[PDB]
Amino acid sequence: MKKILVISDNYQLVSYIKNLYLSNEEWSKELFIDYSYSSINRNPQSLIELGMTEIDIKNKNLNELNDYHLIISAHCKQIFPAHIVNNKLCINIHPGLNPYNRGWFPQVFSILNKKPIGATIHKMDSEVDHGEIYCQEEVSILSHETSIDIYNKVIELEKKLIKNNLLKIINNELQPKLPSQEGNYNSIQDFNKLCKLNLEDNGSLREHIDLLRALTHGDFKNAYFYDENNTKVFVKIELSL
Amino acid sequence: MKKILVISDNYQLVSYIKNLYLSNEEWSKELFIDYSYSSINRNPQSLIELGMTEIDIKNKNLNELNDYHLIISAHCKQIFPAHIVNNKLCINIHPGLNPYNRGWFPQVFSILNKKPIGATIHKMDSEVDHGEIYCQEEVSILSHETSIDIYNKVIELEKKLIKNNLLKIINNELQPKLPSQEGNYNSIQDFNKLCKLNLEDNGSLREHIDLLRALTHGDFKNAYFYDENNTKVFVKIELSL
Ligand SMILES: Cc1cn([C@H]2C[C@H](O)[C@@H](COP(=O)(O)OP(=O)(O)O[C@H]3O[C@H](C)[C@@H](N)[C@H](O)[C@H]3O)O2)c(=O)[nH]c1=O
Ligand SMILES: Cc1cn([C@H]2C[C@H](O)[C@@H](COP(=O)(O)OP(=O)(O)O[C@H]3O[C@H](C)[C@@H](N)[C@H](O)[C@H]3O)O2)c(=O)[nH]c1=O
Ligand SMILES: Nc1nc2c(c(=O)[nH]1)N[C@H](CNc1ccc(C(=O)N[C@@H](CCC(=O)O)C(=O)O)cc1)CN2
Ligand SMILES: Nc1nc2c(c(=O)[nH]1)N[C@H](CNc1ccc(C(=O)N[C@@H](CCC(=O)O)C(=O)O)cc1)CN2
Ligand SMILES: [Cl-]
Repeated sequence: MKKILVISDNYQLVSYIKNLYLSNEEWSKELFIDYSYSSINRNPQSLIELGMTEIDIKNKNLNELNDYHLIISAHCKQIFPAHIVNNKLCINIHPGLNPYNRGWFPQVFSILNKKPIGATIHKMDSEVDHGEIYCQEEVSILSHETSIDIYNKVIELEKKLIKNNLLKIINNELQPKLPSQEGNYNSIQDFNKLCKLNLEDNGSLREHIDLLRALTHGDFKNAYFYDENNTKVFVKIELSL
Repeated sequence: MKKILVISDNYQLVSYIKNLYLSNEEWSKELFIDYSYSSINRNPQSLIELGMTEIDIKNKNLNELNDYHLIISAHCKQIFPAHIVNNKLCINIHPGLNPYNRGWFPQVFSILNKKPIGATIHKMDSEVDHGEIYCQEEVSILSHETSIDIYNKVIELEKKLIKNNLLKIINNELQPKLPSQEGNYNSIQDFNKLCKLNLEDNGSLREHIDLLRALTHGDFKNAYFYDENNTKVFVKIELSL
């Protein structure tokens, strides 16, 4: 048997992994799996409801990780320090098509800059969303779709990748390969610049609809303007066939 | 006593007028009120439920209307023929500030063109939304508001104008005044042109957000574009404090 550590702050992916273990005898006869959410998760209830434990991977002593054959990050909210990724096999499930729009909310950037979007399972190195790729697949962006629409496709794709590839990766059956290039990276500040709308901006209606749809994601409060009295107004769009 | 005919295709206004009658001794003691919806109303069920009768005022024979002291239009879907307005006292309750943005959906156009918006009770002549004005009041348009937001304010003000003035008009206690200018009439085709978005249109973000809020009104399917594959996509905006 092997011990496996999954660090996730996404209910859907951890639930999915849990369900694969309970329904697949190869998993349950071979693997022990601990699951933890990150200490910086501000709302972890739904994860605590599944019996997960908190972990702070930035302060976790290397020593306490010796048993683990490997570590999986499924939408972990923390950057793994260099010392962790360089001394333990760490594998990340990322909601973007590396190396395009690495970093924050890839589908928001892809709606705007037209680079590929998708899902990627990859080895972690000390950089973000950077290490060698085990599998990935693209998804499309249609004219009517917002962030949340594409994000939902990506999650479904991540589930597919996990189902078809995760056990092979754990069993050293799958061999990864360098990304074709360095790619591009988008930060939280970049997302924040986009959210601060400029009512004076000159552009096509197309460009403005695309900005609003990239920034439309459920109840998240993203895009805003200030009006002539300095009242803050958030803005989202709805597109329907 | 006086016989009054009310032609309305608007559940709220007709219901309000019926409520004032039921609640105000000055009304029940002085008035008999007949109520009809237009023969062209495609979904009159809610009005039929009030026991209202169908009328086609474009075909109605004038001799059949002799008993009426006056006729009130309250969001009537038909243009009254010259013969009717020139031989019966006809009064319209209009959800715009005449003479600005007369005709269709005044508040849509005011969001776009910044002309005043409001409600008006006026005498009907053979032109639309054009006769002498008994009373009217402006409402304002706030940065976060859509068509439906402003429309709701108009309807409320329509109630206040009725409550305060409609009996005075009926009893010849309030004399109307010419509109300040000829003004501008928007047609249905004008509305439909605005709905056909041009994705290549160049404008400020302001401009584009204003066009989309002018066209956002609950579940009506108004603004659309065609994508690359000629799929029709409807667009609404949400603005929120
Ligand atoms: C927080 C936030 C999120 N979103 C949208 C865009 C995101 O793609 C989507 C999901 O975000 P989420 O953070 O709630 O859920 P996850 O996609 O599970 O994100 C998690 O793993 C990611 C790979 C890390 N970068 C995140 O920090 C971490 O929270 O929601 C917004 O549109 N605005 C926001 O403020
Ligand atoms: C039909 C339609 C309406 N709307 C919005 C804008 C309108 O101000 C609002 C309500 O219009 P309505 O037709 O449902 O309801 P009312 O405001 O009662 O309008 C009625 O009296 C008016 C004086 C006439 N011009 C209309 O034909 C007649 O239906 O809803 C749209 O945004 N799109 C639409 O296609
Ligand atoms: N090692 C390493 N750690 C990783 C990944 C990796 O492939 N390599 N992949 C996943 C990436 N998830 C993220 C990426 C960035 C942040 C993040 O929170 N960035 C902060 C600050 C971090 C910093 O720069 O120090 C910011 O943008 O301000 C959080 C989770 C999880 N951790
Ligand atoms: N007499 C006359 N009739 C009226 C009003 C008026 O103050 N004067 N006031 C109300 C106006 N209601 C309308 C206005 C326009 C239409 C309409 O159907 N317009 C068409 C036709 C336009 C036209 O022929 O002028 C269009 O936009 O293309 C229907 C109900 C009720 N009827
Ligand atoms: Cl004039």
